[PDB]
Amino acid sequence: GPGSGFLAAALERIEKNFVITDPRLPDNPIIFASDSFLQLTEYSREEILGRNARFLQGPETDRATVRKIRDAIDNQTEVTVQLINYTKSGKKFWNLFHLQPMRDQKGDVQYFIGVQLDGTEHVRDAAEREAVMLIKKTAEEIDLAAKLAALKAAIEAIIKRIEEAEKNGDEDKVKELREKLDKLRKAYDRLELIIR
Ligand SMILES: Cc1cc2nc3c(=O)[nH]c(=O)nc-3n(C[C@H](O)[C@H](O)[C@H](O)COP(=O)(O)O)c2cc1C
Ligand SMILES: [Mg+2]
Repeated sequence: GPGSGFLAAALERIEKNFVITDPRLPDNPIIFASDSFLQLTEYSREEILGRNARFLQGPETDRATVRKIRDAIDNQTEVTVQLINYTKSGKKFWNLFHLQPMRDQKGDVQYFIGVQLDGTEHVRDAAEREAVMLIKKTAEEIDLAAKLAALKAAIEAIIKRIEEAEKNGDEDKVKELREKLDKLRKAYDRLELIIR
């Protein structure tokens, strides 16, 4: 899956509410969801994976706030908003939501990270600004962990290609691919140390 590197393994036990979406697939589906997200929303992983996150919206959701998310995704920018969402039971909650693109080493947007902080009320003022700093710091910790997981998945994918080329006696291909593997390994090791 698009989530096999996680991300799932790298991501889902982080005790934060988040999803990862893949904007390079139809309708930017959720490809990973944290265990905590499923408990918040009360949906199962199988109900959520492969669907767009908009299912959380309902009758009182501010459509102009939703458009600010829409525009940030289209523009590939971060955004922080607060909007009304509903659990599977129809329980209303306020979702203080932070989106940010996750880039690969070339700077291209590979995934979106979305971090939720649920509450009973629309927060403002110092309470809001603090909650925003929590979810931004959480998003940064997910971004680095997910980037490391994506380098590990790239290393596994190139080792498969190297073995295929070795089986086929494709030695110019082996040479090319082993140089790429050496750069991926260096990148992986560098980022591993930073977050160690
Ligand atoms: C990473 C990510 C997570 C999202 N999480 C939520 C969420 O928690 N609640 C929500 O109402 N929308 C969420 N969305 C927003 C919707 O998926 C969608 O982008 C929004 O409704 C605007 O597009 P639409 O007008 O086509 O629905 C998320 C989007 C992304 C990319
Ligand atoms: Mg979308």
